[PDB]
Amino acid sequence: MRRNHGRGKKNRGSAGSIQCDKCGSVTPKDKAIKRFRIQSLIEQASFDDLKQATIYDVFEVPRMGYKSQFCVSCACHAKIVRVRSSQARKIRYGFNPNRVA
Amino acid sequence: GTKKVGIAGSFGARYGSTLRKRMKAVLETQRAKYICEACGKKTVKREAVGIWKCRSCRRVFAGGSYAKTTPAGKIFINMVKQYNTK
Amino acid sequence: SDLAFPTREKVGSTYKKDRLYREGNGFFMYVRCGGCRHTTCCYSHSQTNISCPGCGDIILTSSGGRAVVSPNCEFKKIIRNI
Amino acid sequence: SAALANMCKAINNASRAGKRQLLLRFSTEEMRMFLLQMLRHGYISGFSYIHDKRSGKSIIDLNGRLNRCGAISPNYIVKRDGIEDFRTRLLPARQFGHVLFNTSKGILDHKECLTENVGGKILGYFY
Amino acid sequence: PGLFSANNLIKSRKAKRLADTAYRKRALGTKYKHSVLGRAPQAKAIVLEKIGVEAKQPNSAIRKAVRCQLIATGKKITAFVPYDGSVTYIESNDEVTVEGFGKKGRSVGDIPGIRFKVCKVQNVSLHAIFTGKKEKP
Amino acid sequence: AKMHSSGKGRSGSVKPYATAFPTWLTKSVDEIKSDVIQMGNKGVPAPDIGTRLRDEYGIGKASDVLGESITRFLQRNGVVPKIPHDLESLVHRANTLRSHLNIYRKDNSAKYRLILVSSRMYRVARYYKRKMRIPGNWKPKLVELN
RNA sequence: AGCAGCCGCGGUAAUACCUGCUCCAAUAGUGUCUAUGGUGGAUGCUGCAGUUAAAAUGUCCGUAGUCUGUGUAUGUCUUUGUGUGUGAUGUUUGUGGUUGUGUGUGGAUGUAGUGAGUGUGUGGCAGAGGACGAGGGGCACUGGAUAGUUGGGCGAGAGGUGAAAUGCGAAGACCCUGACUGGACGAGCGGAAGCGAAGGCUGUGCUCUUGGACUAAUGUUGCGAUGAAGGACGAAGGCUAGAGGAUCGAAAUCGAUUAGAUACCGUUUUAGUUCUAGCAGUAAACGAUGCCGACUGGACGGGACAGUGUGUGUUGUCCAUGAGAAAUCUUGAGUAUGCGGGUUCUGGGGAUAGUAUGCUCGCAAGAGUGAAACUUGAAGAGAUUGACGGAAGGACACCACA
Ligand SMILES: [Zn+2]
Ligand SMILES: [Zn+2]
Ligand SMILES: [Zn+2]
Repeated sequence: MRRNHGRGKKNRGSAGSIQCDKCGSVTPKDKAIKRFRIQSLIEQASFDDLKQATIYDVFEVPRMGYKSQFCVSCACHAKIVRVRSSQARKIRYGFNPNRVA
Repeated sequence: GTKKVGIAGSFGARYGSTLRKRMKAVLETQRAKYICEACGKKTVKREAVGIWKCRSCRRVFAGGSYAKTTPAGKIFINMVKQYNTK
Repeated sequence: SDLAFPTREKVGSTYKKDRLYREGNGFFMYVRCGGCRHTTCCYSHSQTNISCPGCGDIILTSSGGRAVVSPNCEFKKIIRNI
Repeated sequence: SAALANMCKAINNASRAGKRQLLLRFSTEEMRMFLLQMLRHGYISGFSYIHDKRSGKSIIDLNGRLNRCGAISPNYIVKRDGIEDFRTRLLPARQFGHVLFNTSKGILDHKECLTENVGGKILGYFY
Repeated sequence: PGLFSANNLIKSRKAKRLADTAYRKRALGTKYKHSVLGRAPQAKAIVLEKIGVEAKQPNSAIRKAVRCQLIATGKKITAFVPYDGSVTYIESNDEVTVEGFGKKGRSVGDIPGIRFKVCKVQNVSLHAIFTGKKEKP
Repeated sequence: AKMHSSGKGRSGSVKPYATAFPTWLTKSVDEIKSDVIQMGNKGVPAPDIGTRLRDEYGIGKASDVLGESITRFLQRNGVVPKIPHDLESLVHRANTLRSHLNIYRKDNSAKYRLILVSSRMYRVARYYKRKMRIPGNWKPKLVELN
């Protein structure tokens, strides 16, 4: 099916394992599906009422980053990842750390 | 000699094979000879339980029942010796 | 364009052991230390630290490749006589 | 004779790609006797070799006329009556090609060995 | 495969040959050990019982056979009586000559478990009684 | 194509074709010979002598000044070690592993190295016995494992 | 009822069974059962196959042997076949008979290769220099989360589920706070990045050990490749002794669900999970892919060293040529059935069966080696079009919603 054989591991024997965030099953770290997100600490449909409540003259709402980790059954079921066709299976998407802002 | 039984070959075929293996382990360390620390010669033997003595220079020291040092004596003799250096 | 006559730009970008005729990369040189005028013979990829006798210094140190001649010193590649 | 078989595979590779010259980084004495028998029969243009106090080097000039060359390992021993069976196994037709032997008179192909009453060890072939 | 390596090649190729089953029965000398008639091509027997066997599906039929006793070795066997209406010439305590089927010791067609075939009945050809050339015993 | 690994590196030296005799020598030829014969008496091994000639005297090939190789020159002057330097480095490496294993028993990494280091030393000894450089009954002198 | 080596025929519409005609092949002969050569490149010297069809061994070291480094051809003579190759010859022709010539195994004696160690230092090993690495053993410290003990606050539920039940809570739970104790683990950074023979290896600082690459006018001088027999290492679970005990959890046990669930889901509670010393010897121990040597197009990268506009050792992705049964392969699964570079192992239709029995090893649990009788016409690989999914999407519709 895949030339990966399903996981990003090259030229090493073993690679460490983790426990899935939803069911808790044991999986290699290079095979798990991993996602990163930055969420506002306060909901967006609440910003107006928070501008009259604040006592400080200048306030910044905080943001946190979260890394998640799931197994193949839990990501497929939750629709985090979907079935693709034979040729579209080969397309990888990245981040580009050299972007300007 | 004997293939598997060693110093436990004085017991014939009595007592069971698990119990003759406990006799063989403790009997090897009990009847061996050890190097003295003061004179440096290989002449330390056991007198009674916990009493080891050198046949030359006659010095006496205190140890285990069947072995010259015990596994929990080594652990605390180091701690006192690291505490003085540091 | 024959393989028996390569341009001399190519002969520079060839591995030392793949060259057509046997030829290495090392040579002997002259070094002058400082105010006082001595002159020592050294090797270009020396594995020892050298020091000038007059005005006791250290005029050559070893590295992983070519030996590093001190700042206020200058070398010259030896030529043999005929 | 490990150098003779290495040379024949590198020649088959270049003759198929359309090269004009071939440079190998090794050269032995009986590898040069095999090549001198292809030159006098018309199958290569010439060659030349260098002395470097390493394993040697050699440069072959190809022609456009070679169909194939090979080496036979191990070097079996053939009497003068068994020369003709090795010919029907290795050459495509009865009019061209040359099988070479190492006899007590040098290196000869299969037509000369019959006109001198000798046998020897087989080395290779080419057509 | 060097020129002085012929003892390594005879030792190696003799061992590979044993993986052939037909060759292995001959080389180890056990080709006639478990065989109900040994080295004979035909054999005589006396008839004990007269039974009927089902065909193996997808065929509907009942093939007529007999249970016998081999006069030469005292082994029991079953044999198949070929033609149409021919099982009724034989009786019990008759003598019969049986031979092979012709397929290396396997059964043929839809007949399960039978490896032999009645040929004569009291020294008269069974195929000739069916064509009318000879008379019943 | 290394002996005990799958390494395939090609680094190393390449000496010239047809060298000559050095003109830039500062000392004499007879004053240099009496020093190559001095360092051989202090027990300096022959690969380390050639590194002093190159770096401090300007001699790149000592077969052009001494008239022959380094260990044939020292032989005529009566300096012949008891064991050659190749073989005795290997006995010494196999003794420093044997005495580390006497304190740290669970070093399975060093126990595997001791096997390979020491089968390489019995192969080099078998060569010097075919060639009559050590006796036919030589045994290595080894620390004793416990 | 019968036929049919094999594929197959016969259920009132038999070109295949039984009977009659007609025709086909060979012919004084023509069928059947059994053994054997070819058929069979389906035993493979010539001349097979081993990623997925049967098949490369979990990993290194290593002796015998093979290969490499430093046993030949031919003239003359001689000694042995009853067979056979090939001429002649009208027993009326013929199988024949008679009759000319050649050939088969060892040995003796010449000639040719044939001349000999030298010099050089190409593979390997040993030593140098400055760098690089979650390679290993030991010692000393450190970080928070889970659980628990104990001071202060609060006053009725908390937990977990598709939804609940058993079970815990007014001797004050849960939640918030000040102090402590203990075992285990080392997040984020963390990747188609590095190291180790493989199994494997991520806190910090010390220490004893280790590897491959690179750089060079250092030493030596062929000291090498492969490898039945022998040896060491080897995930997790298990077993033997001691120590330890947070979390999770086989077995046991209740509560649900169900037609029934000795199961999936949950509650109470264990062996085990950790360390030291050993035994054992197995894995989808996988790239399901022996080791060494020669040669071969492009494009975009990474990691180490050295140089200066490049090189050597390694390694990831994508395109040709070529190969393949195809899927696919790109330092090989390429270099022609145009078939020979050196040297090993394993397979020979399915099932019985990795089973019996013997032997070697183990405390055991078991491991290693390893059949037959009897049965049977397929079992299998890769791909094509359909049908189906208690499969995923995109469009739609007042026999769908709003
Ligand atoms: Zn999950
Ligand atoms: Zn004393
Ligand atoms: Zn100075």
